[PDB]
Amino acid sequence: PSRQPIPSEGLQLHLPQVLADAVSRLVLGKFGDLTDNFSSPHARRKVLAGVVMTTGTDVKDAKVISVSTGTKCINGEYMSDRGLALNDCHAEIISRRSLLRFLYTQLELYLNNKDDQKRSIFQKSERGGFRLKENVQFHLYISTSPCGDARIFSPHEPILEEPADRHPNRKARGQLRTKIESGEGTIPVRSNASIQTWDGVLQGERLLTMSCSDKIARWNVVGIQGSLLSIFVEPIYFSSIILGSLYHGDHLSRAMYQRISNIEDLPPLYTLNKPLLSGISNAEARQPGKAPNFSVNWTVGDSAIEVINATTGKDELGRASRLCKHALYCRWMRVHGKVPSHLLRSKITKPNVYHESKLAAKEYQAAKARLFTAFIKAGLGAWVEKPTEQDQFSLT
Amino acid sequence: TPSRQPIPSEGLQLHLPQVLADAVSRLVLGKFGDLTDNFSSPHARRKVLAGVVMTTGTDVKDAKVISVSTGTKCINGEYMSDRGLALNDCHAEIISRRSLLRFLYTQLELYLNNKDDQKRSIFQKSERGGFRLKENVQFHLYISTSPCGDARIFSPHEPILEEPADRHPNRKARGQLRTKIESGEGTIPVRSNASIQTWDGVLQGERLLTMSCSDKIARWNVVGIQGSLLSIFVEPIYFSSIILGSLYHGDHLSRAMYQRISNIEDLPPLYTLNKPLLSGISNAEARQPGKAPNFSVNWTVGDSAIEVINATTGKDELGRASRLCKHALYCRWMRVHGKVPSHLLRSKITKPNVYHESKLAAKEYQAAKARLFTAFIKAGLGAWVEKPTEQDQFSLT
RNA sequence: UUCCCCACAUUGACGUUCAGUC
RNA sequence: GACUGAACGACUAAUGUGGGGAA
Ligand SMILES: O=P(O)(O)O[C@H]1[C@H](OP(=O)(O)O)[C@@H](OP(=O)(O)O)[C@H](OP(=O)(O)O)[C@@H](OP(=O)(O)O)[C@H]1OP(=O)(O)O
Ligand SMILES: O=P(O)(O)O[C@H]1[C@H](OP(=O)(O)O)[C@@H](OP(=O)(O)O)[C@H](OP(=O)(O)O)[C@@H](OP(=O)(O)O)[C@H]1OP(=O)(O)O
Ligand SMILES: [Zn+2]
Ligand SMILES: [Zn+2]
Repeated sequence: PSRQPIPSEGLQLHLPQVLADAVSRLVLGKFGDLTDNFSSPHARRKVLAGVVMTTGTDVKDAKVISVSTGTKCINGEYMSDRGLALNDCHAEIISRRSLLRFLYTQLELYLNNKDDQKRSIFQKSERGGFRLKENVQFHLYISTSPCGDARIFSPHEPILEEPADRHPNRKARGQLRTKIESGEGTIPVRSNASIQTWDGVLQGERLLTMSCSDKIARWNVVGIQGSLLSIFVEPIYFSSIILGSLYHGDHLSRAMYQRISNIEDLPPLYTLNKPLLSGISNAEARQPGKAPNFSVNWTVGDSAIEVINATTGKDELGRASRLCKHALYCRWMRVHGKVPSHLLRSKITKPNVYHESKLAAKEYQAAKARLFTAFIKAGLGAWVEKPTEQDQFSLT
Repeated sequence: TPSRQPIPSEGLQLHLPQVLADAVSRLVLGKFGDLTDNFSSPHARRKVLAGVVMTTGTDVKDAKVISVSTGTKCINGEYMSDRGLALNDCHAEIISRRSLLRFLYTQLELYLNNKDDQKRSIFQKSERGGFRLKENVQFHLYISTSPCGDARIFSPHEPILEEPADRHPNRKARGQLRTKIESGEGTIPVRSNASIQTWDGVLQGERLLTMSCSDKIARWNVVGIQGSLLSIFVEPIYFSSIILGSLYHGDHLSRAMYQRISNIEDLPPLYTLNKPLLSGISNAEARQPGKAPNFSVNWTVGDSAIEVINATTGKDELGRASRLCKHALYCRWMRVHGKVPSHLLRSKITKPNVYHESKLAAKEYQAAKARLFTAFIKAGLGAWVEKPTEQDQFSLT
């Protein structure tokens, strides 16, 4: 009973185990193609993640959208005030950023010519802005349970026998947790007071990054498109979360949504999303050797993968990633001009510095507050953000 | 890196920048060792180390380590003292300056203690009145990392967006005033539309605001390191040098220390915007991530051992007041004020014998303070935050 | 069930050494 | 120098199991 798939909604559109095994095969497969059958230099991974899109029930109408690896976060000294760094390179966190490029691309594809609109996954929304066509779903694959609430208790395979949580009501369950710089495990936020500072970090204060478990729970409320893309499009959710290993149904479902079911007063179109949760039929084996300092990423359409030094947030020659704040902002800005102002979901105008533009997404920003509040009232801690200095930059 | 190179001073150049830096860097750290049974003591665990070195002449070994201190945290708001027994700010460099104040009081006492001792005192009578420094004495500030606040806000693994010298095509003006956040080693900008702190208000739990060291040192580079009370006896003293053991970026530091308020006008006589020598050291400390110790060490030449203060409370572990608190400093000043004949005061002892009122006796210093506050507002850099006026109304014995 | 105490385990940095690539 | 791959040591602050308690 512990390691069994957890169905999603009220009308069931795919077979659970078939999908899980499908997306694990597809992503792990496409990761093979990118690495000349795992023989490549940067093919050594510790954790693998990816996003799969589906257009319909035919499980060969599936497309691998993104593939990524990584287990590390940026060093404190290497934070970039020009937004050129990858602050978090845990596999699944990167696949979401990889997904963002594909969404921007799809927006670009729509506003190119009327003949190309039919090829784009987006369409106009009666409410203003853009929405997905009625049959598009996205699915998250992680080769292992996400760090934090889904993985911290029992980081090892269940021994089945439905070895449910013998102590499900400890204060420590459902707690928000942060990756800590220069230390292992993931730690509660309560016991580590909040509000980070730029200079505080530069001095030696350990950089705190939210756990992947908490980040996805977040994706299950404000959606995966994030603030900037939410100005163009309506909130998008993962339909499924598939784990290639370390699956504990009870733990993952708490961490992914159950713990914030107290959330109220979400803005229109926003909701607490409860995706399909599942392990795969043949769980992945634990990967050999020391864990690599680099984090790989790819998005469908790309000619090559990108290899990032997780320590620094840049590549080997010190170049900014295609996934960093500064690039994503550039894509956003380029599309913002190609989109007519009667077609925006939010018409509030702000200067063109990063933090300020994110603030134009009032509803998304609102949803976030409902989310932070949910965790707090549940006694699960206050969310921890990067120093406010991190997002104060323009496009040169 | 053009970025990691010394910026010579607009003061007196008596030593070579780089020889001097490595000199005071090596001494303070050496003297911090001696105080801690060679770094083996419990209290040798620091995050930040600071110190003051004095020089008497051009020979670069005629130096004396005057003060040594450690600390990265501030008092908790709830724990402030209405009788001035608490140390509101225990940051390494802030603490070094207060210890230096003690060295200043001792040297004044030394002068008016014995006629023979006057030749041993760093002070001399001044023709303009009161006391002034001997014609070659300089003080040098060492900090093991760039001071918190504006001087530290930047990416140390990226080139500088050199401000295009032709009206920022967007908008700019960095250098904004920033405040230490209570229960943290860090800093946040000041609300450009803010409130003012109140005594009963903070004590309940409202944010205590203490200005960042970057903003404090800039203040030292205008009104001097001697503070208000001591300016009644002696003339303004400035650091000739500021040496950094890490996170040194010349253009950033020069900004935070003086360049951002170069718009300063109508300073009183003897007061000026001091532009000291800025420099890093050759073998920089590496960033050591981990907890910042909750305690603050301090020492002043003449002392037998160090004093250790709980930064959160501003007192020591047994709740005894530090030698650096307002009340202690007042005790030293009052001792001197009676030993000094009234024609020799730089301002007339007019006002009553409560702390705040005596600070107002320093008219030229107070004036200097106001021009400084005004420099920051007109520069579009935020308004300075002063503690509620209750902090400073208390008396002695 | 929850917490406490003690013991034993589990899970990103640092240092030492060894092997290679540009 | 940077990156890469194996060994050993020592840190990190949560978390697990057990024994004993407690509500
Ligand atoms: O995918 P991630 O690596 O976790 O990045 C996110 C993302 O920031 P960027 O897209 O700008 O990198 C969030 O932005 P949204 O698009 O979700 O709005 C931002 O959220 P805020 O808007 O709340 O700043 C959050 O940062 P924070 O730590 O401040 O929540 C930050 O995650 P990291 O900073 O942990 O990478
Ligand atoms: O070394 P610091 O901890 O920064 O102390 C200073 C110092 O006060 P004390 O010497 O009495 O401790 C200033 O005094 P002067 O420079 O005038 O001698 C004072 O400024 P004012 O006395 O002019 O108000 C200021 O306090 P404020 O917060 O009011 O600026 C205060 O700084 P802290 O309050 O951070 O100690
Ligand atoms: Zn993770
Ligand atoms: Zn400071």
